[PDB]
Amino acid sequence: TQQPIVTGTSVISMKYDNGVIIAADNLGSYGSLLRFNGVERLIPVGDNTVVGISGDISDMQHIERLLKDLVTENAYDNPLADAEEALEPSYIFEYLATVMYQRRSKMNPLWNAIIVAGVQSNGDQFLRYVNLLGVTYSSPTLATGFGAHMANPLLRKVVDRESDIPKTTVQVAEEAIVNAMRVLYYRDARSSRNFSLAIIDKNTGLTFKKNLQVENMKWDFAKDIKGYGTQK
Amino acid sequence: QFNPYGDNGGTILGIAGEDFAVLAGDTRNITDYSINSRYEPKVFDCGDNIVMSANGFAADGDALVKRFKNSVKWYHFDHNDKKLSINSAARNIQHLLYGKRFFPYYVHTIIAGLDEDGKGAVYSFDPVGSYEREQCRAGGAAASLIMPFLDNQVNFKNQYEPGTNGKVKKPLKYLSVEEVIKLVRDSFTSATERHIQVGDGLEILIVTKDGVRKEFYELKRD
Amino acid sequence: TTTLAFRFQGGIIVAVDSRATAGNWVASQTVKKVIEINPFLLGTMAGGAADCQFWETWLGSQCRLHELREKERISVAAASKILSNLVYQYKGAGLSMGTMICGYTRKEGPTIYYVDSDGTRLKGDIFCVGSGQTFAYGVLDSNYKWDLSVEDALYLGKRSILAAAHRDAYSGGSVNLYHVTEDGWIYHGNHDVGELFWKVKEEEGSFNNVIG
Amino acid sequence: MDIILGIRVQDSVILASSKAVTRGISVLKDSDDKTRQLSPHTLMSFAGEAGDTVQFAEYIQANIQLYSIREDYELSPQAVSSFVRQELAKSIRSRRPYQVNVLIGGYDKKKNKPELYQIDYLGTKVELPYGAHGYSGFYTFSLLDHHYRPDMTTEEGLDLLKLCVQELEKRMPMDFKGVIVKIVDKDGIRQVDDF
Amino acid sequence: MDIILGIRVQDSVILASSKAVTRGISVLKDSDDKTRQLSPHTLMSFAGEAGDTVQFAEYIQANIQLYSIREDYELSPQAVSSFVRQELAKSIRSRRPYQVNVLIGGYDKKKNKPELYQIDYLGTKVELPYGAHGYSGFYTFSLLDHHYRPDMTTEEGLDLLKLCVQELEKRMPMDFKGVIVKIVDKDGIRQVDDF
Amino acid sequence: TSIMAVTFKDGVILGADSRTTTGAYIANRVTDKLTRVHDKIWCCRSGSAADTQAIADIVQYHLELYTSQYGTPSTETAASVFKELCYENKDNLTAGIIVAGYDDKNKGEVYTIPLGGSVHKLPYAIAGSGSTFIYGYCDKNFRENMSKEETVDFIKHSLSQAIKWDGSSGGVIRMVVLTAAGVERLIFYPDEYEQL
Amino acid sequence: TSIMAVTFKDGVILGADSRTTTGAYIANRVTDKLTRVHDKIWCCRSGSAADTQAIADIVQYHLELYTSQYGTPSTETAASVFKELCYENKDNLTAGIIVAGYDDKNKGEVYTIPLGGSVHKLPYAIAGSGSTFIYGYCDKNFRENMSKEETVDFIKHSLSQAIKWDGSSGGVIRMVVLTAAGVERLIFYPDEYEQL
Amino acid sequence: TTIVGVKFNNGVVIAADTRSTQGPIVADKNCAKLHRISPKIWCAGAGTAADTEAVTQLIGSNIELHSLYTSREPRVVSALQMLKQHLFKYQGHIGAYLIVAGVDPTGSHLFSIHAHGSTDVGYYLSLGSGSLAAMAVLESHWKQDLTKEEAIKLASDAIQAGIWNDLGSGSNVDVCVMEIGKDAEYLRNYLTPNVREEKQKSYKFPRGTTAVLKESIVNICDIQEE
Amino acid sequence: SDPSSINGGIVVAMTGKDCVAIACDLRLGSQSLGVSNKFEKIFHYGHVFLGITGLATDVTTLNEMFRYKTNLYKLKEERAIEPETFTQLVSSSLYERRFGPYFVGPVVAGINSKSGKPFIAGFDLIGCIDEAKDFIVSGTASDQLFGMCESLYEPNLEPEDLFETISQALLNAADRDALSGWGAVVYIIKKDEVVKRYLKMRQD
Ligand SMILES: *[C@@H]1CC(=O)NCC[C@H](O)C[C@H](NC(=O)[C@@H](NC(=O)CCCCc2ccccc2)[C@@H](C)O)C(=O)N[C@H]1C
Ligand SMILES: *[C@@H]1CC(=O)NCC[C@H](O)C[C@H](NC(=O)[C@@H](NC(=O)CCCCc2ccccc2)[C@@H](C)O)C(=O)N[C@H]1C
Ligand SMILES: [Mg+2]
Ligand SMILES: [Mg+2]
Ligand SMILES: [Mg+2]
Ligand SMILES: [Mg+2]
Repeated sequence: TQQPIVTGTSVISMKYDNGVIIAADNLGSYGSLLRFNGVERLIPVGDNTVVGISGDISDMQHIERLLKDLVTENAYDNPLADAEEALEPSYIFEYLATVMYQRRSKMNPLWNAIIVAGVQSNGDQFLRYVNLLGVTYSSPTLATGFGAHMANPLLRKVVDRESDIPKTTVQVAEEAIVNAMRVLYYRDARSSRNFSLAIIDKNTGLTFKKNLQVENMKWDFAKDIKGYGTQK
Repeated sequence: QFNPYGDNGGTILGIAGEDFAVLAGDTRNITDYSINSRYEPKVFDCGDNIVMSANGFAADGDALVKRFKNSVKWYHFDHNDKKLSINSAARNIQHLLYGKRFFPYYVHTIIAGLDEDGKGAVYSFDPVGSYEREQCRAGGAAASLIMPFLDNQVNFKNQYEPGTNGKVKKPLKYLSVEEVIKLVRDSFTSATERHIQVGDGLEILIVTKDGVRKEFYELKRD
Repeated sequence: TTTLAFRFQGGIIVAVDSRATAGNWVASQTVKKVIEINPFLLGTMAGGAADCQFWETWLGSQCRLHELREKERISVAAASKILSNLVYQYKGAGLSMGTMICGYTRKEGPTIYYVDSDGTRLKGDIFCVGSGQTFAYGVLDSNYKWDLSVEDALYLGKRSILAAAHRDAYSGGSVNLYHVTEDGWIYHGNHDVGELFWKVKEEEGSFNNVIG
Repeated sequence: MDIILGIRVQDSVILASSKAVTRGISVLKDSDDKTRQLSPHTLMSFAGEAGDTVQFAEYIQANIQLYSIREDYELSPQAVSSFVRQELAKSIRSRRPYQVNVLIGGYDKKKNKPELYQIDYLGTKVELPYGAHGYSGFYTFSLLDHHYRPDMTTEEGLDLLKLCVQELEKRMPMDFKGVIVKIVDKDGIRQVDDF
Repeated sequence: MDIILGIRVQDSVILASSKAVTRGISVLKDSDDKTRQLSPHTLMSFAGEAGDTVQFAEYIQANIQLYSIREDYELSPQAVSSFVRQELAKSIRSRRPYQVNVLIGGYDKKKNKPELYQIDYLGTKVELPYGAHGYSGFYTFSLLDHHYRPDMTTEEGLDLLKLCVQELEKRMPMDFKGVIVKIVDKDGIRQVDDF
Repeated sequence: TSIMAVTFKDGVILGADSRTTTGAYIANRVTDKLTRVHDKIWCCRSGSAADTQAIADIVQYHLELYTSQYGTPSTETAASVFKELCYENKDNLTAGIIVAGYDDKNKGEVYTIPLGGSVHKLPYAIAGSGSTFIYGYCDKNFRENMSKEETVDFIKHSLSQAIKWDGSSGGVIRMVVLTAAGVERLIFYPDEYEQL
Repeated sequence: TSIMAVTFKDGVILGADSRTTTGAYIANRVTDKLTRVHDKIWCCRSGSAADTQAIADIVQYHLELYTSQYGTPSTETAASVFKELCYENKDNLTAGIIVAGYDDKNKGEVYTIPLGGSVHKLPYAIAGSGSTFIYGYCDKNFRENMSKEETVDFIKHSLSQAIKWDGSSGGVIRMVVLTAAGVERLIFYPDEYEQL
Repeated sequence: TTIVGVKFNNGVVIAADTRSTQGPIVADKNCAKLHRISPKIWCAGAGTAADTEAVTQLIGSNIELHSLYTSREPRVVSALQMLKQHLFKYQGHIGAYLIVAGVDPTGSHLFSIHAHGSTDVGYYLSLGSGSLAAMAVLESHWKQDLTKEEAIKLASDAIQAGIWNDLGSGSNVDVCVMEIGKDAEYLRNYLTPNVREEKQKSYKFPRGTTAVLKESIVNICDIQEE
Repeated sequence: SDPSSINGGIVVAMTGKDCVAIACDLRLGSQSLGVSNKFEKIFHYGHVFLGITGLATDVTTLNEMFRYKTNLYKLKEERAIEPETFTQLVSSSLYERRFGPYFVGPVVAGINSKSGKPFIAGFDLIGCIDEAKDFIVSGTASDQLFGMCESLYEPNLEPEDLFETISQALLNAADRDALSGWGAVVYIIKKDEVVKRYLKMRQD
């Protein structure tokens, strides 16, 4: 049993026709102090998987090292390490899900919520969630923390059920994700303007975008607002 | 303080027919007032014509189902591919559950299948492994909404024959698979209306001598 | 939960209700509160249902191993003590059990041991355990004799559960009867309390407080 | 206080009430009468927290006696029980509630019927053929459920009451030092001096 | 368990022990013997937490019986009490202590003297002319202080014990369902079947 | 919350962020924390929004009634009325208020009233959760008798840092300028102050 | 406590106050919070003095044994050893450590290890109770590739403010300079830094 | 509960879902959460449902009397001030979270008010368990100079977000439009996207199925003549 | 400890074609101990019916209070109170005890004498009105009653059919609750006749 100290906020994600998109801001908060402004919380594993992590950053960095070691280990005595016997998103997830549930069962959890986004060998989209309790679930859109409350409602308007996935292009999906990140910046006190976004496509592979910013912000209407009731 | 348990909502329902059994469950997974998934399968085919669902805390539910599936695999290895009978599966699950007596699997477990005479069977477990063969059992969030309805419409409780006025009970005539599925669907439609954690979809697994079949039905998404 | 067992001329009567609850919610009305340890030994269920089921099933395995090794039926004293020694090892951990180990052997005759999860092991003639125990005791104590017939003893046990099922909110559903003889126990049916109440009211003239 | 029983038969109400007063470690008294006569044909037994019991009973007694003088008329048992219930129902939301449970046994001279009312400290009133407070009912109700008839004589009521007291003496852990029994009928209130 | 008394007279030790076993609400048994024979001339009565009492008593019994067989010799009451005290003194700093108080009454065949030892669950041993555990001493010691003499006969000891039991039955709130009395002397252990 | 008031040559300027949070949720991102109790006596509110609004409304009432009887009140008088409410109800209030005003006789004045209900007259004052991060900056950069443009820059830079580090602060930087010339409202948006 | 480490053109400089408090009593007014784990790898300690000393002693042992087998360790290696102890014993430790070191290949490097046991490589780092008051000041005034004299002034001014506002900080400002030239110790007394 | 307020060109619109709950159970599937303070001042309530009704009716009563006393149509700022001073008095124990909107001679207004007595001004607001879902929609689609038709669309879309994604909210969308120089139009069940499907079976019982002990006529009439 | 589930009991109300039905169990208990099998929870003031579940002392107190208030209403108004007006009176009366409430779950049922329209309503303990078209439930087996009513109910049932539906809803809900049962009563209410039926049910 611990308490999280340095923390990362929402990770948001969704499926589209040919793959998956995942995004997360670059902040490490220390309570209400916005302490660390350059933290990468999307961690790619090979060229087919991205693991997005929220919650405790020290536990994130531990998970980051486990994944790094998983790649090394998979390559040992494996002539097909870069081909048929490469790490799949489903392998990486199940491993993490095993670790998360084991750790909660010893009453010493990794204080995180994790989304594994990727594309399988056969071109299938993979998107699944796991948290400090070892609870797992999949959905056409997934989000952690504040994203669950604010991003999912917006992302579900694009992909409401399974049958909406083939109808959703990568341009529409990315647009929805970027708008969701702006909404979170307006409304989450522990978020930042700077974020990272990753696309895993079955055709074009892994595109990792760093140093993105929330833009096209509406603030002008603030000038007209005066007092809290009767003031002029 | 760290709380190792959670509540993922959901509701499940097992009904044993004369030569079949059904195990149904809604596909909604939740925490607090949020929806995690509108389609997260909760009832599983475990092999040997057995279906299982462990409803409550989804992490413990997944762990238990996983361990039972594994127990079926090792039963085949150790005993010359012998078919695991539903009564034997039930006893095995008791030992899985009671093995964690002082840190329970926070789940209400139901399995369904056919007994060794080919008749429909449902077994129901508490979180610590007390179990019992039953004709009818709802589990989870909306179990209190569904069970009274099943007492009335499956076992004909408080129903008597017209003209006799309480003297002769309504006779316990057997229900077909089509008739059971109607009661399952109406149970979940009703539960969806009055319980916030029930909705999205209903997945039914039907077990007969011919094997395991699936049926899916939409539920209200509010 | 209401369970009773009493020694008499013809052996032992065991009678239990069938209700199980989780707070106010009635979880089941079909619970089997008599555990058939083997063909000669019976155990009753009170407190946590899982603990009684699991450990009295386990007890049956220990009794079977005893008679394989010793080529002789286990004594009720020895069987009850296997269970009481076991639960005593777990004392403090939070097991919840109130049970009566009932049997009929050559050397002992009909014997009942109350075994309990804080370690208690008591031999006796009449025991009643559960939320409805006091109601069942009232009927038992005023009507019990050693020279009851098997028929009258069976009824007394049935009537004592009915008394508790009526008044105690957490007892009811149905009554399960057993008669333990030296050659083994004999099951004497499941009796729905709903139907039994009205039957008893009319035939006995009791429950004049209730309108029927 | 501990055990208070009540049984309404054909033509009378019988109240039985324990004699023991225990202050923690010792039994200070073994002859305590846990009852007050409210009017010539209405008796109230009581049990609950020390001090409050008697204070409440005497306060009720004074008020009913005041009514009797003012109107030159005895209130019906029903009317008295309703008055008592209201006082307890008022009490439960007070700064310091009366922690007192009562049985009111009365003979209504207008209707020529015995009446037994059971009222707990919350102001929960019920008219019954037989009643109790505390753990007394747990032991005795199964016997009363079996043996009770509405057409019982006073002597049959007393015999059924003996069986109840015997079961209490067998299975209750506390020694309540026996019971004082009182009968309420058309002729008024009298105490059974041998029980 | 509840009341356990002990009195050492001229030529014997008398142990009296209540017969009631109460599990919360009901009295489950009214004939319980709260004693074990450790050797032919040594008796141990006990009272404390449910389960622990009997488990401890039988464990001690087994060990003393083992010693008797190994050496073909009966340990003195003093030796047995010292063994018992050490077991309790070991127990008090365990993970889960035995919550058991005992009286050990024995007749030493070497010295031709009766001996009574009182040992509580902490391993506090005292040799006494008369002793008790729990609340029993509060009621009885004033009587024993007054009437006791070291040269009493066994019959006088039993009469003094009756007076102690009567005072307990008068002033104790709990009904302990009387006592089983046992005498330990040069001829061994015997039970007084009428008391 | 990040709030400050700064005296300068021509009078006084009040400054504030616009973020109101319920835990980590931003309940209002365009809050006006600069509130008017008289024509040229304003205040900055921090702590319980309910409490500081209730107080500010009562003060405005007292100064309106003061004005009807005795003419324009001093800034010191306004601060004293605030103090009286904060001090006498300290057990039931969570309010940290900065009072700033312009007289012609006294010119620009700033009074801070922290949690206890004490009053402190200062050349400038900072308060709210975000103020902790700018004690160093404000102490090094404040000068007396600054110009209007310098004071606006001092406040803008200060609150910019407070917003940058404090999660409870954010949104727009509002300001209110109090001089002989009158009452001027200013607003500065994220795209302006973040790049500073 | 007020501690900081700042990379600059020629390497890195660590800075600290000297106050150790037990509540409001100053148990030691001349504490040395800059501690050596290797020739040119030092650290700044904050949190439990017992814990940070115990950790620093173990690290020094590990790097001594590393040096005997594999030659001079990197600053990253030192930070990793610190992290391993802080992370794996997070339940029993209250330690906030800044690790600073000079390689010839990597030049000046700074790693901060806050309470959780996470590692963050930064151009400069501030920590301890007094750091809260200088986030604003340090962010506005830090530049990369400063000279030695500029970096000493940056640290001196920063910790001066931290000391001014934080009661838990005070005494002398100690500094340790890490360059190719070697290891230089500096000290600055109250009469010097208070008038800044 | 999901309640929203949206300002537009010539007025303000208010909206709410229709689900009231007791824990995880749904008490009322078609609850009315839009309260009339006065003819052209309406408000939406979240939190304790009794409190939102009680506090609106009390203020609405006092607003009516004030309007008669002053011979003037009531103002939103009056309702606002009276609500906040009342709620503040009870220190949050009256658990009413309201969005107060309306038109009066001064113009159109939109305010929120929390149980402790704090108030906020805005062009778009949301409240209740579904407020985050609603606010996500409002932040994505709100702009200055909305028309009436756009504001009703935006408001009801924000409620829908709450209906579908928040378990506390559900059933139907209620709307009330308050435009300047017009009667306020209360659109009860503006949307109905949650009609229950036909059941598989009729459960109408055969007459005489239930066992009966006694029957009697109940005398509801008064004491009769003659 | 929880005041609303010490005594136990349930009430359910339903609408039909030109009729309403209100029903209740007869149990009063002290937690596990059954005390009375004749504790009726439905009362009437003229043609308006009020069922009350919860703490039994408050059930009794509120009945006496509404009898008081409806009697004075009638003397002043010179007419019987209507279900819609009475509903507001219950709500008002409960909310005036907002911070020390009556631990009850009232249910109003009746037909408006002028319009002939069937009416039902429910309340929480502090007076929040739930005015459903179909049905209202209250008590310790309210979950069970919701489940029964939600599946069994259909609109526009004739009086004698509505009797069966509400009776089966109550009976089967009560049998799945430890603290409800011990008898039951069903009122069938039409514009100018009211029939009251006691039901035979299991007595455990
Ligand atoms: C007799 C009645 C009786 O004695 N009741 C006393 C309380 C008993 O415990 C009730 C028992 N009921 C059950 O055993 C019941 N199962 C459970 O209560 C499982 C509870 C799991 C709780 C839990 C704690 C922490 C984490 C996860 C779960 C039946 C349904 O299994 C009972 O009915 N006893 C009867 C025989
Ligand atoms: C909007 C949803 C919402 O905001 N939900 C959050 C929780 C709300 O409290 C639910 C609320 N439900 C009710 O109001 C429910 N009744 C109560 O909550 C009664 C509470 C009584 C508390 C109390 C008072 C005095 C003494 C002791 C306790 C109604 C529906 O029966 C709700 O639905 N909110 C909706 C409007
Ligand atoms: Mg739902
Ligand atoms: Mg019962
Ligand atoms: Mg910010
Ligand atoms: Mg029942």
